[PDB]
Amino acid sequence: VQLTEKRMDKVGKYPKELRKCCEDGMRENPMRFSCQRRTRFISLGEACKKVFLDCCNYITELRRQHARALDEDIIAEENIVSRSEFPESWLWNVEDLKEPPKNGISTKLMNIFLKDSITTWEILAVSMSDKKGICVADPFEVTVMQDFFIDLRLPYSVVRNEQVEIRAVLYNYRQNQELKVRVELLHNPAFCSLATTKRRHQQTVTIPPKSSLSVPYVIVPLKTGLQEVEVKAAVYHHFISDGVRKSLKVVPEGIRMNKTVAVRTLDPERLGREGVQKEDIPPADLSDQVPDTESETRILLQGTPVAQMTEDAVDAERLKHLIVTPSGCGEQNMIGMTPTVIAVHYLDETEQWEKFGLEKRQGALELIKKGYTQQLAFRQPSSAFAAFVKRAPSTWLTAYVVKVFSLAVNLIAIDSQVLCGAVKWLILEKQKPDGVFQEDAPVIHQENNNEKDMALTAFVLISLQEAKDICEEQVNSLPGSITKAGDFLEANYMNLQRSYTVAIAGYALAQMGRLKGPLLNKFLTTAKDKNRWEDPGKQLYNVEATSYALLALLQLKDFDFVPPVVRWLNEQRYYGGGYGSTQATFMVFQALAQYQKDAPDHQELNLDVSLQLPSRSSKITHRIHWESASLLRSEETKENEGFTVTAEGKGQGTLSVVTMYHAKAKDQLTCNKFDLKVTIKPAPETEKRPQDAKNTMILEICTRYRGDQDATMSILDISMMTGFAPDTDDLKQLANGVDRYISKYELDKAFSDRNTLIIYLDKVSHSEDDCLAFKVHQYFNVELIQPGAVKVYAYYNLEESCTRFYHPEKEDGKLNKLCRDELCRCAEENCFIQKSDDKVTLEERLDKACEPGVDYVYKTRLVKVQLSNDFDEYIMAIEQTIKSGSDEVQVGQQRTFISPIKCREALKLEEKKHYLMWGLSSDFWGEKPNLSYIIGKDTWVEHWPEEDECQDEENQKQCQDLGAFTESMVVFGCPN
Amino acid sequence: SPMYSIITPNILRLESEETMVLEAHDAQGDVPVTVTVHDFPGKKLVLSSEKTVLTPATNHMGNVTFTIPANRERNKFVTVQATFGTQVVEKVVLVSLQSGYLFIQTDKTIYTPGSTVLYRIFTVNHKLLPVGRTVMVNIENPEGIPVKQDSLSSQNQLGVLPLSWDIPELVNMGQWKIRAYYENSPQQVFSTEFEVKEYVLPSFEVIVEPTEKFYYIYNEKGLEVTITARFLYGKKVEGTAFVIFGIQDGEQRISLPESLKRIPIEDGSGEVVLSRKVLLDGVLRAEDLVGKSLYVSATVILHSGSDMVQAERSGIPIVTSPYQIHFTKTPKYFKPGMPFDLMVFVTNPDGSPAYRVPVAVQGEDTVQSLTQGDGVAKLSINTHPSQKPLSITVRTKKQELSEAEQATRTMQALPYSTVGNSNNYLHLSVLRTELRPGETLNVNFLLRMDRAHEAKIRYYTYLIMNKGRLLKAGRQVREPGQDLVVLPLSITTDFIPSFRLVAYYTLIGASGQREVVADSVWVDVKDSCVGSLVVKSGQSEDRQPVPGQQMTLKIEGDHGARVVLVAVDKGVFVLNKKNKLTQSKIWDVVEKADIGCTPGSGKDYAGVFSDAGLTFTSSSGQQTAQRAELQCPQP
Ligand SMILES: *[C@@H]1O[C@H](CO)[C@@H](O[C@@H]2O[C@H](CO)[C@@H](O[C@@H]3O[C@H](CO[C@@H]4O[C@H](CO)[C@@H](O)[C@H](O)[C@@H]4O)[C@@H](O)[C@H](O[C@@H]4O[C@H](CO)[C@@H](O)[C@H](O)[C@@H]4O)[C@@H]3O)[C@H](O)[C@H]2NC(C)=O)[C@H](O)[C@H]1NC(C)=O
Ligand SMILES: *[C@@H]1O[C@H](CO)[C@@H](O[C@@H]2O[C@H](CO)[C@@H](O)[C@H](O)[C@H]2NC(C)=O)[C@H](O)[C@H]1NC(C)=O
Repeated sequence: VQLTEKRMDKVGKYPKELRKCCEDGMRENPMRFSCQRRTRFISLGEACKKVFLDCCNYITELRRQHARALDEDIIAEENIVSRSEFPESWLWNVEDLKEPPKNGISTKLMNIFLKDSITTWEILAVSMSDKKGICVADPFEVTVMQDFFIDLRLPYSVVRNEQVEIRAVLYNYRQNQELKVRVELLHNPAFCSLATTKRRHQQTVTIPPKSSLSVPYVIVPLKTGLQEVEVKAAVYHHFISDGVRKSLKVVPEGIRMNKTVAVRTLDPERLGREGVQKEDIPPADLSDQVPDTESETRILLQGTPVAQMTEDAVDAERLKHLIVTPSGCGEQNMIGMTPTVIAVHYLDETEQWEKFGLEKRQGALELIKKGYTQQLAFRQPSSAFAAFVKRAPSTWLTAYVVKVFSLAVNLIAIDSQVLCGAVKWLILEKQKPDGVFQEDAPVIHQENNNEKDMALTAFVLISLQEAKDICEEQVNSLPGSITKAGDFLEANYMNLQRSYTVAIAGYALAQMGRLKGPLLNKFLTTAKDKNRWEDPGKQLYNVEATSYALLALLQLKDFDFVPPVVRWLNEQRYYGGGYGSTQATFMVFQALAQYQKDAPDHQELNLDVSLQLPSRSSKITHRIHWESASLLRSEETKENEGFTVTAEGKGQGTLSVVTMYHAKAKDQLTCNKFDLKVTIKPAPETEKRPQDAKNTMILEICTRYRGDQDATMSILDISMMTGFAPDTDDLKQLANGVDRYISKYELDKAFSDRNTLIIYLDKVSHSEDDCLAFKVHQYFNVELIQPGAVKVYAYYNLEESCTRFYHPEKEDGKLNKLCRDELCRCAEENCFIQKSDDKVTLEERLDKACEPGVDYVYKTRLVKVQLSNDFDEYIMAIEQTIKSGSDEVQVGQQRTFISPIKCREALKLEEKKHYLMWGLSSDFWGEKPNLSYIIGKDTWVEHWPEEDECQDEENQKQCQDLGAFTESMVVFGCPN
Repeated sequence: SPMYSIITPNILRLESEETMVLEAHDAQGDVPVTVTVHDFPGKKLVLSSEKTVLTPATNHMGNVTFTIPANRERNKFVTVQATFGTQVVEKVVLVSLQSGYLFIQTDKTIYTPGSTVLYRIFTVNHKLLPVGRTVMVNIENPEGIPVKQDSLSSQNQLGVLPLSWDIPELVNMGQWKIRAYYENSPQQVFSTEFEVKEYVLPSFEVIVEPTEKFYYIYNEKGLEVTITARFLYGKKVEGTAFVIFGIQDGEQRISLPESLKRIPIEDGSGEVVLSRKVLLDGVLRAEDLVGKSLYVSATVILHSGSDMVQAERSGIPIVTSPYQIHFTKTPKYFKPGMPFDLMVFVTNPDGSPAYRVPVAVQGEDTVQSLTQGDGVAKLSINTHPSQKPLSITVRTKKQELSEAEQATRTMQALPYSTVGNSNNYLHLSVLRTELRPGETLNVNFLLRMDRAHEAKIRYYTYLIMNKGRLLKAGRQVREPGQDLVVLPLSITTDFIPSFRLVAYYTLIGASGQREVVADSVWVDVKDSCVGSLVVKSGQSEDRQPVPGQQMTLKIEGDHGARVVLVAVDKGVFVLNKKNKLTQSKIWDVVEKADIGCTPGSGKDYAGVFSDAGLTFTSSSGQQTAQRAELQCPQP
């Protein structure tokens, strides 16, 4: 009968060091997870387990009785001093008093514009006279106040042809007076609203004193892009004439996709042939494209395998363009530093700041500062660095951090205390007397138990060589520690099986010059085609391994093996024109840039690339030259053409071709390495959601790795539906619970295309599904919503992933909101030639079928209907071609007619009934041999009654009409 | 037989204006005086000449002020020279390596990752005038690690050093500090702290605050609390609130589980009570709680949504009396026979002074007094000429408070000395007022000695000690047989925030040896600005500001002065509440640097001078002890 109070009374007992475990156990669980089940996720001592078990045992039995017979059930908790978001400080300027003094009094008027915030400002003044010293003035208070205020509340984004109900919140601040207001939604042809060109939509509403009021509007957006929604308000009697004009973004009906099409090194001479290089590039697939969406092909020319990267690593707002993945974890956050560090180094050693722009450098140094500042969030006592703040410290991660830090000591100020404590930690605590290094955290990267020892020590030994002559006096046993690790290497190296290790440990040994003879052969013979060190399945790791192998080759000054390797590394960009993950990117970056710095070849740029798109009449002639601030050039086309590229004379660079389009929903057909089951179910209606949430739902994700060993660093990439937002309480509980099912949640809308939630995981079990569930709230009611997507993937091998979509549930006839009037008939107009009036005479048919646009006129017989959630597919067999178009079709063949989901109810096409269809050549979709059709605003659909039922009353009138049409179109066709 | 006196501050600050006050007792004509300082021990010489002539027509007054250069650098000492013709007096004084003051301003005390910290560094000397020095400013995270380092000079900026820092959106949580030190003095560092917490923006606001600022233990009414909750736009909230009380033991918290109550919130308003019954069942015995503090925790769950805000009011002081009484202002030494003036300090349980508190002395009350706004009232008791130590007790007697509710406090006052046993004293008495610069203040010189050598005393020497330095010097004439002389002292803006007053007289003794009786007194002046600065609305009042509007701001400051401004949300300004950069808080830093310790008087004749920050040395054999220490006895 209390439950909230029976709680906290149980937390009342138990010592101080224990109330954490009981508190978190008393809580429920987003998953149905049991009490014993919840345990063993719990990470502390067994004293912590005993309390956790005892407490949820206590509570789950107590509320199990509440079901038998509207009362709260939460924790009062301890010490939350909330509210941090305050309006930004302003008026940060300095004025001296130069007015003639009137017995000290030197009045100086100063004019300013108050911010547009309803608040109370506190102006603080501090004087400083070289005659009478400092004088801190009393605070001056300014209460900026407004009576009436409008807030327009739109979803993050709306999908084309969805049915959102936005709301205009109106505030009445007056303390003892209710405001009457005339509010109006303005017409915008971009979306169907209750306001049309015909008549406006204004209505009177009365808002109580010291309160607010919500005014809903239904809008059905017809066009994609950023649309302007404006409500206008005129309050009665007062001449307060206010209005709000926000912009909601209408996204298309699928999911955004940057598909990499080609790469190819551009190097005339080198195998590019004396027949200077000619390059064939195939059209992008785009078979799963969304009907009536744009695509765009971006062709990029790179004067140097490192150029896009150098350009990006330097700029603060393009730095994130190097990585398709989130960056909120121990090693991921290192984008803040690593790229920029190597990129600055690169431009220093090759002397390019002159032509490139010296201004950019001081800008670049500030990034490494910022990145360093960020990285310190992961630093623990002492100097240990963990993958997530306040969690088990990683040997691998520290090693990494030590490298970049050590390689940055020159560029920005690195605290030697921070740096050398870490080197002091790795050596004194993590290195076994054997020379091996230990890992005591859960592994972030690539998993007898050699090679485990051999790889990690290789990685740590590469780190220590950067701190060598910096932590000399600070760390005593550095030089001996490296020796111990170096000796362990050149003994066990000849037993290495995995191609990855042979490279990384090969490089580590090369740094010492201890890669020689039989070991060198081992390193060299491990490369396939003499251009890459690669392993089955481990794709992005091969880019990592190969990069190391290049660094080893450069370390050995063996510049014959190198060319083909640099060619291969150049072309391993499958996620945009880029390598995907952090470790992958920064590794190839470093090594490719190291090739530039260590080359005995003056490989100079005088490239003459010419482009012939079959869509453009004029050729494109780009001339990339060394000694010009760029080394870059790009081109865009809206058409998905196959084109041909020609390079000429001198230079080693790249040619990345990438198209962006919107692929349809539909769950991935072959999840080859990851299992994923996604579920969404309505929560009980008495669940108590936040005050704005219209409706709450439970979203369960269930995932499993298809490997022989657990997957390490992995991500759930959850893009919410529209209006929906995840319960941040439940996610917190999942990450901050003494159980802990998650490493952290991101909730980052990078930008556009629906707001996303990113979940970091330490591992994914290959033994069984790793389920976690959580509440989502729906802050606007919407009809006809498209599925939200979920994607799992290994952070360091993106090649392994799985993409599933989630969607509430039909249950027999999808519902709109609402119809009853023109608002509903407005939306349906968009798709299929709106008859209305229901005249449709024989004479009226002949006029419309004779439009110069009308390409085809079929009599179809609907075979199968495969209605999905996003688009309907009607498979129509052709019964007679009354007029054929550029698409030839045989009588007895089939064509798939696609229609939007918002037009299923209007078309009402019953299976195995006959139809008369026609439309423009604009309706064609997807080239032969199998073509599809798009039922659009120019597609006349009509029911063709069967022969056995032409006898009836409602049909014989319509029947011979079609017969008159059929002949007067075959025998005579169009009159003009 | 003449006498020659050298008077100098206790610790001598380098590279600063220091006054060496010189005199001449009983001398026919005038004598040349040159003062010079050496390193101890060594032939260094930091100052050569600086001459003064002790003119008989001016009672023999001598200033000779000089700044000691800073060079080769266990606490250093300097030997000072005072040559009066042939006979020369020396003193070994302690040196101080202290630049001045740095003040750090921050627009807010809590920030979200992503936002900007706007901070200024004010560089000022010992007179609190602006000065162009080199300064180093760091920004540390909670783990001590510096993430921003700057070397900047403060010249031509006439004092101010504007700086900025953008917090990255992924960064340490906790109390970030801003350390700042003069490059001249890496020894002395100044800090300000701020929090980063993280983006949290609650639906509504909850304020939990008791009807009383304190809890009287024996009061059976209990501690009543008013829960107030309302939306951020002034809608009264309807919901439910769970409160729970607990006792804070310094920094250790004991939750009282049985104080947990569930109350309904009606029209943004709620009510709850912690009873004494349940309070004493959370431990026993009532007196053990005096000095402890109570806290409340309020959780307000809405009736509409699941939304929930928490609020905590802690530091509710448990008291045996609504008032405190302090003797931190009162001297610790009395003169047997003479009246003894008490500077009773009366504060509320929180720290702030209490206006109008009728107080009297135990043993002999009546007469009574009335507290001023600064929480001080004066009380005098004439006691017998006894060598026995005086123990005084001062109670309060406020009307409409019960006799068991009042406050009591005891102090111990030791006797003078008059070495050796001659019973001749000097008493300084001052009126306790809200005295403001520009006014005049009467200072009373009371004499108590045997009726034989009371005609020889012709003048009193009085010395002003302000902000650790020597300020003003002069004389006070006396007609033989006079038991009291008054000094008209004109207080200026040179006495803020507080000034000491030392007075002494010297003569041929009662037995045969020299007698030099002395006394000191401490006087607080209105602790405000030297100049002034006022901000008000420049427009003719009219009507209230509206969002996005042009409005005029009037700045009333000092000519030529530089004014730095910032405009912050009242919500973060009232959220401080301890790092507030007040004018009072600026003088507090100057007081805690002041020398020396005792709020007046001394153990003996020369224990007065040291306890006020001075070193008296005679040409005979009468001097003060050597101060080798920079600070004071532990509080
Ligand atoms: C997937 O592939 C797509 C390409 O299909 C990419 O996504 C977006 O592609 C856009 C082109 O379609 C890119 O637009 C470029 O961004 C420019 C930004 O302007 C810069 O601003 C910074 C300030 O920080 C300055 O330093 C620079 O000097 C630049 O000025 C745009 O200028 C440019 O087009 C502009 O659009 C603005 C709109 O406000 C116009 O005002 C202006 O006239 C001009 O037309 C263009 O948009 C864009 O980089 C990119 N967006 C993203 C995701 O950042 C990505 O490459 C791929 N997506 C991923 C991450 O996989
Ligand atoms: C020591 O000398 C100073 C400086 O000469 C005197 O203080 C003031 O000096 C100014 C010089 O412009 C006179 O106008 C004032 O009348 C002086 N004020 C007084 C009377 O104190 C003063 O003679 C001495 N002050 C000290 C530090 O004792």
